[PDB]
Amino acid sequence: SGYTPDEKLRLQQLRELRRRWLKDQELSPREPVLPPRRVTYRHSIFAVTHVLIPVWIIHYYLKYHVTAKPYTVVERKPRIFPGDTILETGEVIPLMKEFPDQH
Amino acid sequence: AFSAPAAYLTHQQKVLRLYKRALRHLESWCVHRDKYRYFACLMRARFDEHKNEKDMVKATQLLRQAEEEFWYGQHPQPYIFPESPGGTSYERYECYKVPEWCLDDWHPSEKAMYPDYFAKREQWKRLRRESWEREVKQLQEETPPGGPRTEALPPARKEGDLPPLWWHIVTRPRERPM
Amino acid sequence: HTGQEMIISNWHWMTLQTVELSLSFKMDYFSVMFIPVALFVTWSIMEFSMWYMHS
Amino acid sequence: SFPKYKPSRLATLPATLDPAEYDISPETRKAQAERLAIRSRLKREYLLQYNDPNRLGVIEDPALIRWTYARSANIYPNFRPTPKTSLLGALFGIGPLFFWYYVFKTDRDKKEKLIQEGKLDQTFNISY
Amino acid sequence: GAHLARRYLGDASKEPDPLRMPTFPPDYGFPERKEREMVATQQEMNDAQLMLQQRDYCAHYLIQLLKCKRDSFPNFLACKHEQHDWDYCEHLDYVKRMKEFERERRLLQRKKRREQREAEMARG
Amino acid sequence: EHGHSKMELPDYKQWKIEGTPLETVQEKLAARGLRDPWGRNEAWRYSGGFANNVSFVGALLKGFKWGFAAFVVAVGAEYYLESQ
Amino acid sequence: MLKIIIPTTMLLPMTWMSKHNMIWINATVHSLLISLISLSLLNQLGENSLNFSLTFFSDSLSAPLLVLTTWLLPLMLMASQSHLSKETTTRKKLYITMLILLQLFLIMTFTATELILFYILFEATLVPTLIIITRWGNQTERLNAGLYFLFYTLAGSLPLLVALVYIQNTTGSLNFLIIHYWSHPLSNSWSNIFMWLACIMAFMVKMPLYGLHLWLPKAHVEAPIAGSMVLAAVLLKLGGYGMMRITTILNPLTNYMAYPFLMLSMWGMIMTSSICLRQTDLKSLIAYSSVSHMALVIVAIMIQTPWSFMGATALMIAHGLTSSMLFCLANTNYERVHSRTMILARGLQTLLPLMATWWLVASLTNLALPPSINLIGELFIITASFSWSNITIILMGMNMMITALYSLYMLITTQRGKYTHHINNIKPSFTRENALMALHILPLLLLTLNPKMILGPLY
Amino acid sequence: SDAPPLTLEAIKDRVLYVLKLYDKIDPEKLSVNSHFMKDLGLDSLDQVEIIMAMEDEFGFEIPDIDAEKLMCPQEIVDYIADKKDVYE
Amino acid sequence: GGVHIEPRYRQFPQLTRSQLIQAEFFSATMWFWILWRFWHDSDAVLGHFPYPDPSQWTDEELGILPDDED
Ligand SMILES: CCCCCCCCCCCCCCCCC[C@@H](O)O[C@H](CO[C@H](O)CCCCCCCCCCCCCCC)COP(=O)(O)OCC[N+](C)(C)C
Ligand SMILES: CCCCCCCC/C=C\CCCCCCCC(=O)O[C@H](COC(=O)CCCCCCC/C=C/CCCCCCCC)COP(=O)(O)OCCN
Ligand SMILES: CCCCCCCCCCCC(=O)SCCNC(=O)CCNC(=O)[C@H](O)C(C)(C)COP(=O)(O)O
Repeated sequence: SGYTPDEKLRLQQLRELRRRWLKDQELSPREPVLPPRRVTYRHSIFAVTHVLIPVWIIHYYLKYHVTAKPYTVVERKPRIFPGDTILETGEVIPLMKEFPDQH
Repeated sequence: AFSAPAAYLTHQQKVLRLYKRALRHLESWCVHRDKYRYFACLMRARFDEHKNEKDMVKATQLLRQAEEEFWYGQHPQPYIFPESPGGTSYERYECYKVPEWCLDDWHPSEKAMYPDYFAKREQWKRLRRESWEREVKQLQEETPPGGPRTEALPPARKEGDLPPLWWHIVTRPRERPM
Repeated sequence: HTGQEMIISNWHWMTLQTVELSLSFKMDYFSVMFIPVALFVTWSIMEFSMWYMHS
Repeated sequence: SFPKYKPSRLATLPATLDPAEYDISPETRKAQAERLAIRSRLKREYLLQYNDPNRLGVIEDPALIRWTYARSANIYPNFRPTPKTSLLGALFGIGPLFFWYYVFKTDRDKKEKLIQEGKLDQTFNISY
Repeated sequence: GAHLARRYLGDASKEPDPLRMPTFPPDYGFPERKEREMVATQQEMNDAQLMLQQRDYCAHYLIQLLKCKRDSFPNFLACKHEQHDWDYCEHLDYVKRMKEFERERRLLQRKKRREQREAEMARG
Repeated sequence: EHGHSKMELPDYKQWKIEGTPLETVQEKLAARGLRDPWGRNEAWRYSGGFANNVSFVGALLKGFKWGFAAFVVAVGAEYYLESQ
Repeated sequence: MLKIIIPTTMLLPMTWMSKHNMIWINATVHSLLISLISLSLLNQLGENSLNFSLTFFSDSLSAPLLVLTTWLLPLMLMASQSHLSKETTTRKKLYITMLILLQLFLIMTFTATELILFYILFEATLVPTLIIITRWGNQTERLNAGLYFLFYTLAGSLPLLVALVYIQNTTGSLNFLIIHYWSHPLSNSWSNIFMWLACIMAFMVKMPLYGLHLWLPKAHVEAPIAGSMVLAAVLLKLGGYGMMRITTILNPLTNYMAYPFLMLSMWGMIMTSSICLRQTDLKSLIAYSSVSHMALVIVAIMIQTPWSFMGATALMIAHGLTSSMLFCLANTNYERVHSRTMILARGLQTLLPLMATWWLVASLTNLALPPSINLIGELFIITASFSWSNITIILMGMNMMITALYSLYMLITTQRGKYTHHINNIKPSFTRENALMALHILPLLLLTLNPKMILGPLY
Repeated sequence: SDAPPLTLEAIKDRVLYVLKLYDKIDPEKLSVNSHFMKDLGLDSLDQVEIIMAMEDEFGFEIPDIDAEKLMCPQEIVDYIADKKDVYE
Repeated sequence: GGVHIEPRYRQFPQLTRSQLIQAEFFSATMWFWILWRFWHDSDAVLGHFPYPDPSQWTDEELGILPDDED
């Protein structure tokens, strides 16, 4: 049981070669030679170039093109409760019939 | 993995493999350390009551019945190491292993970066270039007539020689290349 | 505050005889309620990922 | 006295439960030795063709080409019309066709009858 | 459950099947027969557009709760008395439903007892 | 920036079976005539900060004391502010 | 229509007078210019048609096919630039001449106001394709493949000619306009049954129909890359165009004569989709996928409803583009591996990431991912079949699932996994291949913005 | 992860640490080049138990074909280093 | 983004006071919230309206006649 002498010798040689190769895989301090050439504030600019401009574009598109055609934007009619007043008409909605309130 | 396999497994090897499997599945069953240690010592003792069995026809019947018992209580969800062939991270980084010869296809602009590494790369390539020519002759002279019997390779026997068929073993990419 | 509901049919894709297919979005209770939850969870998961997946 | 494991087609029998990996004979050991010898010969050939620095191509595998040819271009020359082959071909190439034809014909006959008699409620079925 | 056990382990006839309730006329009990009163009309209840399942006898308290929620939005927990009144009215409705269940059960029990007594008398 | 500080392994003689449930395992094994050779290798799991454990209910009631104190002071403040 | 036919004809003298090292540039540039000119035909009108003259006319069924045919040639030239590098100048000019002749025949076939001229050009397309398959084919089986690709087709269409002339002896004309305006029903008779069979079997065989598809895997596997492109993209749609044109006179017989073909197609889609699951060859897998898609188109045409026609047209266009791109990717892999086997080359996303991206996009498009025009045609045909019968969806649904399976299988076996160790001749993808992939894939995603351009005259 | 790049010295130290906690081996007699059944008089079962103890120590498991022939602490260290690609 | 923490090798890992105090504070707020909600809103667990007893109802309100009128 165990390694034969040939196995030991081959393993030792292979691991020495592997360690040499792995050491050769390293990088020199100047190894990545990069060739140079050129041709609140961060959040402030981000909120303008990523939020404000899309809001402007979509508001224009919805207000002046989408709504230019009928039935493109349909709103569920607001809920109506007794005692409310309609802005368009100004008439007051009749209240309830004074149901008997007890507990 | 690194060692070549044999034509068959002896009784000793089968006994050792069964013992290791039983211990692993026992520690899978016995989660806690003290309980596992107690039951592992107990199972080593019950495995040891038949060490000195002499006749082989009776020692093969003991292990044959031990393989019928292990299967019955083998914990259908055993513990597996993460990098083992059944683990959760077995071949996780297998797609990051890029062969070395790919560097031969790099553009000269890319090879302008990292000059020392590439210089060492031609050094290694030349070393392999002479080494392979030596190893063909060495392996042809050392092989027995009719072809090899086991896939175990001989080492280098001279001074400047290198072990035959060494390029693709030492140039493994890495364990975690990226 | 109000119970605002809306559907927006901005872009008309194609008319197949009597069937009109358009890019229509529904902004009912479910949509306007589930957008913030999903966005908050995604923000948390991305901040977690910046540390988990550094390698 | 534990319950016995019954191997199946999709759940085979473990190697450690093989009743043939114990009753070992010298003939079995010789067969294993020959198998290892041929396996080592093939491995040595592949490794010699693999570590050669002068090779800049794909190592052709005769086994792969042989497998592809057997799967693709050898089926017909070894084909012989036999009762098993004839019955299986007739079944798998005719039965589904008539089955689906019968199903669809029955469904469409019922639909057409319901159209003719008139109670189907075809309202809003404009686009067809 | 107790009703489920009694119906599925005893006699099915003595206790009602909730799908077919009621099986007796409303005027069988007493003759004054007071009718239920709704305070929410058609138009205001439709305008509130509560829900079809919410358009029950308890509608006015739900409308008041919606109105107080809309009026005081930022402090959501402002109106809790209205929520309690709506819950109490729902509780009273459920108690009325249970009273209907028990009334039908007792009417059926009395009918069964009367039928048994009549059969016993006719047998002799 | 990495964690390179040349950490040294502790002394191996401090790991003892004493004060651990491995004592019970050793006693039970010796009562039959057996010994556990790997006992000390797992001593570190019962030696340092891992010596003390917490129950399931104790784990659930992790911050019960501070929360109860905060609730008491809050309800007292509410009682003393409403009564005016 | 001559403003497009004449430049295609003039492509031949320009190629034959060009320098030995400048034929490809001239051919590609002028083919792209011709495609740009042919883009004008896409401006169809809801009215009758664009009746240019007595011989040529254009419809919104012919226009997308013409545009696709004109656009295909530059892609075929770029694909064939590689494997014809060591070819003599005369033989390269002959190859380009064959491609130009095939485009001219297809362009004249897609307008074809008269039916006999349509048939003559329909069969004229058979000669350059046969020459390309049998001459510039790598393997030894090509000749046999060519034989198949010939005889099947002719066996289908020789009766048709007789039927055609018979019609002109009774109707008196074969102009499609007069045929459409003077249509009369076919009575239920044996003679009418055989006339229906003669008219239909001609286009069924080239589509192809299940059971008559044996020539197609051979022809696509054995042909060069340009041949595979032209067969999968345009030459398969000739049968569908012919059927949609000729079914105007087969009513109401088709209402009961389409049952065998509907059953054959609805079962052959499943059979070929399952065949794709277990295939040792990429080209055969792509060919069988093409067979499945064409069987679905056959079902759509046999249903004969407006949604069926719209879905059939959209599916033909989308399938042509997708199959062309898939064949190009397979050829790019083959040119490095030189084996044409799925499992020999593995783990290619580690070595060629952009090619892996192209493979992913092509697989997704084949997988019929919304809102691609592939799924537009798929859903149109599916809803039309559901209206035809509520049970068909079952089969259709199965097909869809199986489709995705093999598609991702083709993506997973070739791209994912570990690379083959003993293959060290995988060079980085050229700019030509990437440009070819982009020119294949961008028109699909641009057409999905304006589907009505490929939805046919019944939109 | 933030895992330090373990070195040959660290591997050898951990191997010896695991071996010394095994009370069946004399701590003052064990060496890096000590054999198992010869220098220490162990058994095969003890050898596989040491293999498994190192397996749990280093978080990876050695195949049986390679484990049944690791007989010295030095070659165990070298095997682990080759597996983990340790430079120095 | 944090502080430097060293490996221990069989000792208790380094703990900063910030994480301990933060975890304790969060657990305390959780339990305080639970207690506050139980005190202020206790009917959410026990109920507010008692369950009526069907047997306690008398026949006068249930429209029951003494089995003789009808
Ligand atoms: C192989 C790959 C695919 C290729 C194409 C396959 C599809 C070809 C099938 C062509 C359509 C069906 C053929 C005949 C259709 C006629 C209708 C028939 O099916 O219905 C019955 C007809 O019954 C029998 O079919 C009568 C003919 C029987 C003899 C024909 C041979 C049938 C089997 C031949 C199989 C060979 C296939 C390969 C050919 C090379 C109803 O009888 P009846 O209502 O009273 O008469 C209808 C006709 N009328 C109205 C004009 C009077
Ligand atoms: C890939 C292989 C496909 C091969 C082709 C399959 C289709 C073959 C269909 C028949 C071909 C010829 C049909 C004739 C063309 C139409 C002309 C016509 O309809 O006129 C008929 C003539 O009808 C015929 O003559 C038909 C006879 C058929 C002769 C050829 C037989 C070929 C084999 C027949 C069986 C095949 C059918 C199924 C094929 C399935 C596909 C393989 C009426 O003649 P009249 O005398 O003017 O009117 C009578 C009243 N005065
Ligand atoms: C949870 C799952 C439980 C599974 C339980 C499985 C069954 C466990 C009980 C097993 C029963 C037996 O012992 S089966 C007994 C099998 N027969 C023999 O052991 C006879 C000869 N033994 C050898 O030769 C060995 O190699 C030896 C000398 C021991 C060492 O050798 P080394 O000196 O070279 O290390």
